[PDB]
Amino acid sequence: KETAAAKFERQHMDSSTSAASSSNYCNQMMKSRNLTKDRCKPVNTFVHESLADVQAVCSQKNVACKNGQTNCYQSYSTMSITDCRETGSSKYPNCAYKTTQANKHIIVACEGNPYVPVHFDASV
Repeated sequence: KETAAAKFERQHMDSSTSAASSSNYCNQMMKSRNLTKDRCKPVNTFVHESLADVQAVCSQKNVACKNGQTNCYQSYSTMSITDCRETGSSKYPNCAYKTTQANKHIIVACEGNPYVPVHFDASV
């Protein structure tokens, strides 16, 4: 039984690589992480930092979420991220993604106890 916290980790964490070097990164990770069942997940972000470092964001800069909520936090520093976005030729079950690597601050929504990231809001 997957919790909100577990789902965030499966969908967004990639501590095992410091960055994505291959144009094929997204294609592989999207499939490995169970993100292409029934439909191709259109957009997804992978974070190349330790789990503890991402969890620490929950006590960082409080910001408004894109939905108007107040339980969003922004990392003080930029972090290693990889953006996966479905291409214009992607067609389920043949999901195709464009891989974009960059250093951005992340914005996550936090909940519970312990207070941890449950949703990936944005990158800036």
